[PDB]
Amino acid sequence: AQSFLNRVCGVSAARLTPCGTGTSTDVVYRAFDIYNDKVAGFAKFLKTNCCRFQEKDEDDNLIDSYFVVKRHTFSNYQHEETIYNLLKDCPAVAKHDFFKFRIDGDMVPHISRQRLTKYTMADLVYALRHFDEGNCDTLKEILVTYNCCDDDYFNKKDWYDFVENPDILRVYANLGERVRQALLKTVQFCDAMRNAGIVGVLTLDNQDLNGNWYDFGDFIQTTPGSGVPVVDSYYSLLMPILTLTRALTAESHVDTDLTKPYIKWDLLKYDFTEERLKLFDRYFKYWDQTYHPNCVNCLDDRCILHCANFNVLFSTVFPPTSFGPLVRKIFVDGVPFVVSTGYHFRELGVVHNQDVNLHSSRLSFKELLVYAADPAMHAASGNLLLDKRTTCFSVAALTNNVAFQTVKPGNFNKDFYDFAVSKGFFKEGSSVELKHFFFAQDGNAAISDYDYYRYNLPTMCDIRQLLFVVEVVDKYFDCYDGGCINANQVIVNNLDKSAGFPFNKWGKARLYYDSMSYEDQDALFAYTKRNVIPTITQMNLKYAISAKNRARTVAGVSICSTMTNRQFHQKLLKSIAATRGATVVIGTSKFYGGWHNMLKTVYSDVENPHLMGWDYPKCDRAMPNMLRIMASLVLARKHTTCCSLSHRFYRLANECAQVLSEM
Amino acid sequence: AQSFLNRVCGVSAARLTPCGTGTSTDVVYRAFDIYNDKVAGFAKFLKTNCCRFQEKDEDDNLIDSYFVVKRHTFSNYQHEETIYNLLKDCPAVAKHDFFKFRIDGDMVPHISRQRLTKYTMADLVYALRHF
Amino acid sequence: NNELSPVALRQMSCAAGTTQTACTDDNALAYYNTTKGGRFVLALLSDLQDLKWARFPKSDGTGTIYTELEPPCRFVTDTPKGPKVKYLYFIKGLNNLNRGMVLGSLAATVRLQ
Amino acid sequence: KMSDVKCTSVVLLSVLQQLRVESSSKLWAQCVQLHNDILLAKDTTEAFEKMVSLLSVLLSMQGAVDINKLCE
Amino acid sequence: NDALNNIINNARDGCVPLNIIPLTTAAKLMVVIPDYNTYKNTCDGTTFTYASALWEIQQVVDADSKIVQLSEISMDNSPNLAWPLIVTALRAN
Ligand SMILES: [Zn+2]
Ligand SMILES: [Zn+2]
Repeated sequence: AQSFLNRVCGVSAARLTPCGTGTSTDVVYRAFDIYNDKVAGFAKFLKTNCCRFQEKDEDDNLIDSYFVVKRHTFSNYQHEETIYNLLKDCPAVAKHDFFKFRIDGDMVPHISRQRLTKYTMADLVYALRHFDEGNCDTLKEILVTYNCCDDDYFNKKDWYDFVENPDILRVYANLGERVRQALLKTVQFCDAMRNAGIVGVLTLDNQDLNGNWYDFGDFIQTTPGSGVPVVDSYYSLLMPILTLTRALTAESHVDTDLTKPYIKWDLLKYDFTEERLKLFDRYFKYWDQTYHPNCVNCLDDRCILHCANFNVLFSTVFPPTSFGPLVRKIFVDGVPFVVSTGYHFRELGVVHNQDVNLHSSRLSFKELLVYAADPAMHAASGNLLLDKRTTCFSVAALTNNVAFQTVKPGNFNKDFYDFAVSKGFFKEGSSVELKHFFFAQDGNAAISDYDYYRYNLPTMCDIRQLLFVVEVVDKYFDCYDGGCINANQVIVNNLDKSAGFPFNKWGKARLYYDSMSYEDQDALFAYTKRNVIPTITQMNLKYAISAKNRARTVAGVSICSTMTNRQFHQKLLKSIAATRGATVVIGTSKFYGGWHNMLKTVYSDVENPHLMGWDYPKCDRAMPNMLRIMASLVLARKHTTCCSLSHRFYRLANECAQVLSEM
Repeated sequence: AQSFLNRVCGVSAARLTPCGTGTSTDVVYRAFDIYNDKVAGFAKFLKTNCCRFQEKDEDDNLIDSYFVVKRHTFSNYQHEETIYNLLKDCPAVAKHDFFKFRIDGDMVPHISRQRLTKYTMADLVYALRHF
Repeated sequence: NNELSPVALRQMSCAAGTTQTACTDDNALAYYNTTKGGRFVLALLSDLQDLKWARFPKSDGTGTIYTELEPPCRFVTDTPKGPKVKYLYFIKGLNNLNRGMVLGSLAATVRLQ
Repeated sequence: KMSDVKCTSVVLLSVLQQLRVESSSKLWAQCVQLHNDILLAKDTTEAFEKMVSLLSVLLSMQGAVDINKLCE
Repeated sequence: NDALNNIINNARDGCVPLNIIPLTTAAKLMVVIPDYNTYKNTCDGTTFTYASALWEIQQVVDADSKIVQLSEISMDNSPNLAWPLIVTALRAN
């Protein structure tokens, strides 16, 4: 009986207590990564064959380290034996122990792992990637165990929400160090595994939350120094947690040492290429696909996504002032200027303009436009500004005093109200009533609504499943036709709207759409097919009826952006807005039976139909950059013949620098 | 936290011990006798909604009597309430205890059975009839 | 838990050589994933020292594939005639998964020292 | 009835704003606060007390000569 | 100025990010403070430091843009001011 515990305690003197009953196995619910030949997936199964012994501390209090003992086939025993003998050196491996025991008439095999943890990485990843606040208990246990927060916190209702209670970000961030240690130890193991000539697939559910591996179930043999570890599913599933928990935040310190200060990067440095390559080697060594830090050198769009993902990850280390337009000092007719010649994207690395010329004589309309629209001059000729009303990165103030915009209240139509109460409406307690008014706003209304961008955080996407769903989404989109069009085929409804800033100082869009011949417009297109033009966006306050008293804003993009995005996208857009019976139902009027046809089409013939509809909270402010880039690529996919490859990348860069992360 | 463990012990002998991990339920394999309208039979199912507390003896050694606490619907709560009130006399009935508790914002129902055993008759019968 | 090779593949002899024309005929040993789109080969096994090109006709036999090769792999299988040196040729540009699969098949099929 | 309170509060804020009160800054913030609170109230009494507190603003100034319009 | 030419000549390629140009060559700062607490943490006394350089306060105004003396930025007087104060400073050498 207790001889079992005495044997299992081996020589490491533990005050070790039994947690399955006497000598029988235990039943638990764990998450696994399964791919035999018949079943496959990543889900919660029911592990059953393990006698688990909770190791005890001094003072007879409990401590989180356990011994796990398994029983299986003798052949399995010798296999694990020899392989552990091969790999018994690198600190990434948990100290096994092989022995045999008899219950009754049975010298039965037994494998003991020493000083593990209660959960594996797969459990953490599953908890965070399949969250439901009704039974998030395992997550609670992990957080309280590793001293992130303490129990009394979880009664603070809405603790898990993101928009509500933003401290959850810090609480999650407290796991970064441990997640990092896991990666470092995985690299060490991959090293030892290649050296000792072993082949085998690495998975998540074979690693305690200290990084120590175990469970060589189906590794094989080869000549030493020629073993290939497989790390696809591992990293691909682990990815999102890296940015959710802010793993690499240690890298920014003086020497990856959380106690020391921050590195002082100099203000002028902006290249940052070899640093990215060195981080990629330090943390992802055995990833089996090329990685270009500057997406200019990518091959097709899929490589663009693949590399932009890693760029999203690594760019959360370097200083934030080193992003945005790269300006340089150029001369025209003996006069020095300051114009932008490139960008530095958080995702696409560094991009340099191709057509730049110092020492010019005169500028014609096209260049006058592209120079007046740059933020370079506007920012270089303005006062520094430190706005504490927000947390977003400020830049410069243009004029000496900040303007405060207010929103007036609506107007009352007394005659109609008297009519409606005369005919017996608006009764007390009734159902129909007044709920939609013209809510007024006070002074610092604009900035208090622009501040809502703080819900946008860097997000790292599961690259493989994304690379699959992008194909399926594209397939949802194969009934239309797109491609460039000349200037003399665009269709502008209402040529009498605002032209953004600074062009709104000299008239509406009619002027610029009426003062540039077709040659200038086609030349502007051809120019942006080889350069980058950052622009300024203006924020305007709406004034309309509603039922919630938050202000609402809409962004007004300069004419330089629309005048070209139109020629790039209008053909496909109008082709979408003229198709019936598709999935996207833009352009289908609801009158003259349209509603009926739409309902009939969507209820085509599903076997046992139910309906369902959902809702995204903060849709336009919380969408992460990667999915926006993916959407732009899916839209540009219709351009296989009109444009050439560098042209498509430069169009992507322009659209990003103009509508994704601009001033 | 040590609320459940204490405000459950009620009054009889503060010598409990969670054999639960926390304030969460437990997963076990038991044999049941099930006839609702759609499924029927006598087999081993997977009971899940019970916080089970191993009651302890003097000298801090263990003893086989447990307290079992369930959570279900409020209507179920009042139903078991009134019926136990009716039958609370014959010694054949285990002393229930009804109360409510809050984890977060939830005054949630809770039914506690006092001094049971680890297995039921159905377990013994199943073990001996499916050996 | 997680297995790595439910199915393996079969073996062919074919042509290979040091340059596109030095590909003479029947001296190559190819491992081929016969996929959906034709017989796709992965690794080449020979005793010839090094060969930069293999030459196998297409799935429709029109053109003979010009596939540049890895630096050969060194190992010493054995037969009744004692030790026997062989060289394993990977098609350059192969992911770790296909390497692992080919190695599993070969090592489980053929005895080494 | 409550709808009548909401409606007259709308009209009152309109009058205030056209009397240039938004030039001053903290006062306009308070007026906007009371107006948006009245528009969302549920019971009549506290809406009435906010209404009187907000009318006190218009009464505290001498731009509107009430002794004229209070002629019926 | 000369200083712009200086930091451009310093660069190893004559191209520099845009965000640092006003950060290192501006001659006037403008700070916007919501309440008194945030005022205490940063704009304190007649000189303070920001962006690793020293600044001297030169005028202070409130939401309505009426001059406010540093004397009445008290803790107790604070609830009598249009409160998003705007402080303009000058670069001190
Ligand atoms: Zn790439
Ligand atoms: Zn095109």
